[PDB]
Amino acid sequence: GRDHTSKQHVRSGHRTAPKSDNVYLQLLVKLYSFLARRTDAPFNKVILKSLFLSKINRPPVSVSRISRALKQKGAAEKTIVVVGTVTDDNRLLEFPKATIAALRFTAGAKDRILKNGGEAITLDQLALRAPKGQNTLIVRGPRNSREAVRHFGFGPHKGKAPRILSKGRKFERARGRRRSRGFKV
Amino acid sequence: ETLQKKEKAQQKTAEERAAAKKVRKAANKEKRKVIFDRAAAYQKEYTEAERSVIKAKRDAKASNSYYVDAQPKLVFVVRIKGINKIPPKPRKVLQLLRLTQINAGVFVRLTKATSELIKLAEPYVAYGYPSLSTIRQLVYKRGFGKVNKQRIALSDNAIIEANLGKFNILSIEDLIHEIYTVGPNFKQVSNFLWPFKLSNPNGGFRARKFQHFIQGGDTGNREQFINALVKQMN
Amino acid sequence: MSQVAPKWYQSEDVPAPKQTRKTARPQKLRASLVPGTVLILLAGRFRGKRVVYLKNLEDNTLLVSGPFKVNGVPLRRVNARYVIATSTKVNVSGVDVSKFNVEYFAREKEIKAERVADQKSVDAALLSEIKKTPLLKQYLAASFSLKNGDRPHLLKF
Amino acid sequence: VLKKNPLKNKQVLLRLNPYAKAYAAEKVGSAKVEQAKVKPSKGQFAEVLKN
Amino acid sequence: PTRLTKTRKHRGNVSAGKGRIGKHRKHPGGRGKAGGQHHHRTNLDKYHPGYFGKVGMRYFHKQQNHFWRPEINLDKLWTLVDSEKKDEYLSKSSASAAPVIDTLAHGYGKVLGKGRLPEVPVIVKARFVSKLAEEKIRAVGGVVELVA
RNA sequence: GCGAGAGACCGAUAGCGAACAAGUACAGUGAUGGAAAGAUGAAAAGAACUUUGAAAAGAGAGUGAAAAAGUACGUGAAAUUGUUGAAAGGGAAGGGCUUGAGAUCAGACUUGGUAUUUUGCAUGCGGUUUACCGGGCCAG
RNA sequence: GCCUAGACCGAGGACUGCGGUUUUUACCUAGGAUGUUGGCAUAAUGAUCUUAAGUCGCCCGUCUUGAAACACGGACCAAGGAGUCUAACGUCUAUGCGAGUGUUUGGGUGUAAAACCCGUACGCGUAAUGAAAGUGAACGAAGGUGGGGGCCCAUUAGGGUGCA
RNA sequence: UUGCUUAAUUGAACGUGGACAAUUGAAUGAAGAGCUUUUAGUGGGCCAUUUUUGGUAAGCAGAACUGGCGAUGCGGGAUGA
RNA sequence: AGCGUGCUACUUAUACUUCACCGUGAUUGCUGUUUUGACGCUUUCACGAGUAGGCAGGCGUGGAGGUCAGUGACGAAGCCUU
Ligand SMILES: [Mg+2]
Ligand SMILES: [Mg+2]
Ligand SMILES: [Mg+2]
Ligand SMILES: [Mg+2]
Ligand SMILES: [Mg+2]
Ligand SMILES: [Mg+2]
Ligand SMILES: [Mg+2]
Ligand SMILES: [Mg+2]
Ligand SMILES: [Mg+2]
Ligand SMILES: [Mg+2]
Ligand SMILES: [Mg+2]
Ligand SMILES: [Mg+2]
Ligand SMILES: [Mg+2]
Ligand SMILES: [Mg+2]
Ligand SMILES: [Mg+2]
Ligand SMILES: [Mg+2]
Ligand SMILES: [Mg+2]
Ligand SMILES: [Mg+2]
Ligand SMILES: [Mg+2]
Ligand SMILES: [Mg+2]
Ligand SMILES: [Mg+2]
Ligand SMILES: [Mg+2]
Ligand SMILES: [Mg+2]
Ligand SMILES: [Mg+2]
Ligand SMILES: [Mg+2]
Ligand SMILES: [Mg+2]
Ligand SMILES: [Mg+2]
Ligand SMILES: [Mg+2]
Ligand SMILES: [Mg+2]
Ligand SMILES: [Mg+2]
Ligand SMILES: [Mg+2]
Ligand SMILES: [Mg+2]
Ligand SMILES: [Mg+2]
Ligand SMILES: [Mg+2]
Ligand SMILES: [Mg+2]
Ligand SMILES: [Mg+2]
Ligand SMILES: [Mg+2]
Ligand SMILES: [Mg+2]
Ligand SMILES: [Mg+2]
Ligand SMILES: [Mg+2]
Ligand SMILES: [Mg+2]
Ligand SMILES: [Mg+2]
Ligand SMILES: [Mg+2]
Ligand SMILES: [Mg+2]
Ligand SMILES: [Mg+2]
Ligand SMILES: [Mg+2]
Ligand SMILES: [Mg+2]
Ligand SMILES: [Mg+2]
Ligand SMILES: [Mg+2]
Ligand SMILES: [Mg+2]
Ligand SMILES: [Mg+2]
Ligand SMILES: [Mg+2]
Ligand SMILES: [Mg+2]
Ligand SMILES: [Mg+2]
Ligand SMILES: [Mg+2]
Ligand SMILES: [Mg+2]
Ligand SMILES: [Mg+2]
Ligand SMILES: [Mg+2]
Ligand SMILES: [Mg+2]
Ligand SMILES: [Mg+2]
Ligand SMILES: [Mg+2]
Ligand SMILES: [Mg+2]
Ligand SMILES: [Mg+2]
Ligand SMILES: [Mg+2]
Ligand SMILES: [Mg+2]
Ligand SMILES: [Mg+2]
Ligand SMILES: [Mg+2]
Ligand SMILES: [Mg+2]
Ligand SMILES: [Mg+2]
Ligand SMILES: [Mg+2]
Ligand SMILES: [Mg+2]
Ligand SMILES: [Mg+2]
Ligand SMILES: [Mg+2]
Ligand SMILES: [Mg+2]
Ligand SMILES: [Mg+2]
Ligand SMILES: [Mg+2]
Ligand SMILES: [Mg+2]
Ligand SMILES: [Mg+2]
Ligand SMILES: [Mg+2]
Ligand SMILES: [Mg+2]
Ligand SMILES: [Mg+2]
Ligand SMILES: [Mg+2]
Ligand SMILES: [Mg+2]
Ligand SMILES: [Mg+2]
Ligand SMILES: [Mg+2]
Ligand SMILES: [Mg+2]
Ligand SMILES: [Mg+2]
Ligand SMILES: [Mg+2]
Ligand SMILES: [Mg+2]
Ligand SMILES: [Mg+2]
Ligand SMILES: [Mg+2]
Ligand SMILES: [Mg+2]
Ligand SMILES: [Mg+2]
Ligand SMILES: [Mg+2]
Ligand SMILES: [Mg+2]
Ligand SMILES: [Mg+2]
Ligand SMILES: [Mg+2]
Ligand SMILES: [Mg+2]
Ligand SMILES: [Mg+2]
Ligand SMILES: [Mg+2]
Repeated sequence: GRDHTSKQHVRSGHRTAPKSDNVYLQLLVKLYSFLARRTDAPFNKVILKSLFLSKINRPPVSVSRISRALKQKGAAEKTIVVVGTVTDDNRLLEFPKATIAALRFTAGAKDRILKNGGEAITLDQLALRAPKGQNTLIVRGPRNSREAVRHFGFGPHKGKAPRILSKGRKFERARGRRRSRGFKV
Repeated sequence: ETLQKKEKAQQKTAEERAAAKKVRKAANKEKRKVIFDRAAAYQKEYTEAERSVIKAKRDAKASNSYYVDAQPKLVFVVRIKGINKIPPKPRKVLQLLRLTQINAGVFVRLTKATSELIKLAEPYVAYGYPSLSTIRQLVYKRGFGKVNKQRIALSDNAIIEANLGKFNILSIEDLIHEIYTVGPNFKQVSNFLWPFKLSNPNGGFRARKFQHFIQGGDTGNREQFINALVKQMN
Repeated sequence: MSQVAPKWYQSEDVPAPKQTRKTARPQKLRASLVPGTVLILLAGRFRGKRVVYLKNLEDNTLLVSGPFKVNGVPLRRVNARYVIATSTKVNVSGVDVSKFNVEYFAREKEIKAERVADQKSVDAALLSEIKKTPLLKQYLAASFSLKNGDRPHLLKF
Repeated sequence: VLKKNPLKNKQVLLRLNPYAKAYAAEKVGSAKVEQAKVKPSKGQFAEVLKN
Repeated sequence: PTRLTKTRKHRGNVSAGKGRIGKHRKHPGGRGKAGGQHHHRTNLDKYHPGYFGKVGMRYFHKQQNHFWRPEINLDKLWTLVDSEKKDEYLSKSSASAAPVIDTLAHGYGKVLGKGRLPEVPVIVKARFVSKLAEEKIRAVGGVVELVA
């Protein structure tokens, strides 16, 4: 017998493959499973893990997020890498010339990148002009902006969003939300 | 014609392997001379220390004095109690000693912190002061290293060098010397060593184990009789 | 069983064995097994017969003769583990055993004329040396058996 | 694939410890100690016999 | 599909995953929103504060059409300009000739002032504007024209 | 209600209560309650005749592709039962593990290689037995 | 240091490693059993069934702190027999599109309850807050500080840039 | 640096710049640390050592810490949570 | 063959040591030899009790789309059987 100091037969708790059965995402995993196993480049190991992520773990990257990252000092000609969908932003006043590699482009995003003199390439095209991800810059979308996160960790004096179907003066505003109605939490 | 292709590849890679092994053996000959010299020096200093202690005892006897031995700096602790019904504090102490099964053995450098640790685990372990031959036999027969959190047999000095060369341990005898005369890198060498998984004694225990060695049991400090106990169990 | 088809990656080639390092070393015989020693056969057709040991063949077997006239045990091979080596000894320095080997006893009822001639030639010298010790021919012609109260762990042979 | 005891397999013993050869060659396991026949307890250490 | 449900995996186990002591009963705790002030207060107070009580004044016969006023901010205001002519307007706009943006005809009641405008004159027709929204429009050389 | 076309539905304890002389037989004073119950065979060709028996029936026989389909009707499970055979059995029986005994089953002389003997066939094919090479299994 | 008796095991399957003996790029006991002999192939060998013998073995299911219970149901067998569907929802995941999204109410069409096509509205989202009248989101590179994967310059170290 | 504080050029807090380099400041261990969402069953307990209350006591009733049974087979205590 | 005590040997758990095999978790490496399986192959190490309960991977049934140009009156399905 053994006095176990840790739980036995515990899975790692990380995705080792996409949950998706899309064969074309699998081909991308095929390529970066080989790259992460053989280049010693930390970029390729990050990309392989990011290809496994679920939809909420790869939030969309607006074309505005890429613009601010390209506005970093000495990052104007870097290659923007988005493991996910790049969406359009009709609130932008202008977009630069840039090379962006993404899983997917929206119609507005593809139009805008090419309209301003840039390139919209896929992640396999990235692996030939940058097999070690040289002079790249990975952009991730906001994770805590999701609507479901509004209600996470709800409680007294927690300031989170109640799980409610209707909004108005008659819906969860009287007792427990007001000192004139007892207490406020 | 793949027969001749694979035969050519095998003979070419065999020739390259032969040349590389020639060079490797020539380079390793010097390393083996180094470890030979180290082992001879260790034997010489063991003998010198023994004879020095013997001479000091004889001189103190002659000069109307009493030679008081240096207190032991090393102890070997064997968990002889099963894994059921252990209070949380001695359980944590046994876990921190890497004694998580019966008949598991570990090397401990005697100070105050570790002494109070072993005192907490005392009702569940048998420990004592190991001799050089006991350490050698333990490391030779049941010596394993922790390599990438795996228990690997110590079957070649390259494993020891690859894991303890930054601590100046290049051989199994370097490791044994570092353990016996408690050295500056005792911590790293003993933690690299997987806990020894001993058998039960050939000849049995005493009639009742779970009482102190002083009271006719098996737990506590038996000192030089740890060698007999290890002889029974290894 | 089921309907599971073999796959293309299910090869049928038989791998060669690894290079074995079981280089044979010569047999060690017991110190009591010295040519000329009287042996007791424990198994086989001639179990219980007292016989003369002549030569150590390269097959790890022992060359043995009755002699055939005294015993009915011809020239043949026995295994050393089916033999009791007694302490009685016969001088076989005058017995020519050069021509005897494993190939002599090769498997090809009847019996070869060569074998009969060799039997007589060996048995002549064997009998000549046996006659010197009184009752040795009678001892060899008598079978061995365990009597009531015989403890082989206490008897000396 | 199979752990061999250096205390049983002499080849593995020489592989791990080359000085074992010298230990065997020099008879280090039965080395004599040179000293005089003395007895330094004739005096006050006889306090052990009685008090 | 029913073949994927855990009812199929509980077959052969006595209690069907419901427990042997607690068991599955008709309605322990009551039906619906029962006991919200007595034994379900700990749930409603923690997760739905404000549930019990009245707040504010009633409004008999409230017609939501009266309060229809969709909002558009300033950073989205130029999206109401024709897509095929946006770049021309961004270039040739001046005080003498600036694009007209009819916000009501696009479905908006009030112009709010989040974000930044191109430094380009525009004519914005709105039912309502905020104080800061109109200040930002005039700074780029534009004007707000009230409509109904 | 009338007239139609359909179904990832049920398949005679299901599907309407009812696939049938089903709101039938039957109960209750009455209001009401309310079943069970489909299948020989392509075709009755539904077994003439003889014989024993008081008869039902049986035995021959006949029809039939089948009577291992006879309206006790296709197929014909289990509980339960007869006979035959086998075994076991001192106040239950039954079970696991292990081996014995009996019965049953399995497997390399392989698609074995080399020529011979020797024979059926379309110079050649398969078989067979004798030689040698070697192989399988159990052991020393 | 030396000699000696027995038991169990033989995983792996061309080579690759570390050593030893080196008479030699020779051999070895050194990264896991080979060699040889006999017998058997109408069979030695193995399995199951039945049964005997040895040893152990209380009736399941249930509620229960506790069941073999002197607690309850169960004589036997067959067939049937119990977490479903729906309205509205939470988490997570996959997919399509994306500041939009949703063809199916309806219209067109059809080989006719399918498939295919169409669009206005509308729902949700794109703004919140206040009981309400109402008001309504850039000081700054859409902020500062300490971390932060990855990326850039380096040259242990160090510096720059630093998404989530 | 401040709108705070001091009689103040005093302090308070947050800072710019500089010095102290792997014995960077005890031991031992570490199948690594940290984080999030969501949901089942449960909410009758009991026992052993030790501490302990009521009671004459109880196979009684009630607490403290730990370990167990419950939920657990295996060897021993013949038998037995 | 009782009681107190000492000694020598001996007995045997699903426990401990070594080994075989199963599974789980991790791990070494695997595309100019990746080679018709990379959801794949391979090296190594550790671990394995379980009611209520969760999850995973599978076995079986009625019916449906597709496929096997599948079986079948020269015998389907069903039923009995060391
Ligand atoms: Mg275990
Ligand atoms: Mg939000
Ligand atoms: Mg935000
Ligand atoms: Mg330690
Ligand atoms: Mg013994
Ligand atoms: Mg003993
Ligand atoms: Mg002892
Ligand atoms: Mg004992
Ligand atoms: Mg005892
Ligand atoms: Mg031992
Ligand atoms: Mg005679
Ligand atoms: Mg289960
Ligand atoms: Mg389950
Ligand atoms: Mg269960
Ligand atoms: Mg049941
Ligand atoms: Mg259950
Ligand atoms: Mg449940
Ligand atoms: Mg129940
Ligand atoms: Mg309950
Ligand atoms: Mg009340
Ligand atoms: Mg409305
Ligand atoms: Mg009709
Ligand atoms: Mg009709
Ligand atoms: Mg019709
Ligand atoms: Mg019916
Ligand atoms: Mg029919
Ligand atoms: Mg019928
Ligand atoms: Mg018919
Ligand atoms: Mg017809
Ligand atoms: Mg008739
Ligand atoms: Mg008749
Ligand atoms: Mg008849
Ligand atoms: Mg006929
Ligand atoms: Mg028939
Ligand atoms: Mg029949
Ligand atoms: Mg029929
Ligand atoms: Mg009948
Ligand atoms: Mg029929
Ligand atoms: Mg019938
Ligand atoms: Mg029957
Ligand atoms: Mg009988
Ligand atoms: Mg009786
Ligand atoms: Mg009787
Ligand atoms: Mg009984
Ligand atoms: Mg019985
Ligand atoms: Mg049997
Ligand atoms: Mg048998
Ligand atoms: Mg053999
Ligand atoms: Mg093998
Ligand atoms: Mg040569
Ligand atoms: Mg070897
Ligand atoms: Mg029995
Ligand atoms: Mg019994
Ligand atoms: Mg019950
Ligand atoms: Mg009760
Ligand atoms: Mg029960
Ligand atoms: Mg009673
Ligand atoms: Mg009772
Ligand atoms: Mg009860
Ligand atoms: Mg009763
Ligand atoms: Mg009851
Ligand atoms: Mg009962
Ligand atoms: Mg009853
Ligand atoms: Mg059924
Ligand atoms: Mg809309
Ligand atoms: Mg339609
Ligand atoms: Mg129609
Ligand atoms: Mg409002
Ligand atoms: Mg107010
Ligand atoms: Mg500083
Ligand atoms: Mg200290
Ligand atoms: Mg939680
Ligand atoms: Mg929960
Ligand atoms: Mg919970
Ligand atoms: Mg809960
Ligand atoms: Mg609950
Ligand atoms: Mg109770
Ligand atoms: Mg309860
Ligand atoms: Mg006590
Ligand atoms: Mg105590
Ligand atoms: Mg109590
Ligand atoms: Mg206890
Ligand atoms: Mg319970
Ligand atoms: Mg237990
Ligand atoms: Mg027991
Ligand atoms: Mg017991
Ligand atoms: Mg007792
Ligand atoms: Mg007794
Ligand atoms: Mg006594
Ligand atoms: Mg005694
Ligand atoms: Mg003893
Ligand atoms: Mg086992
Ligand atoms: Mg085995
Ligand atoms: Mg792997
Ligand atoms: Mg595959
Ligand atoms: Mg388990
Ligand atoms: Mg199915
Ligand atoms: Mg159905
Ligand atoms: Mg089908
Ligand atoms: Mg049967």
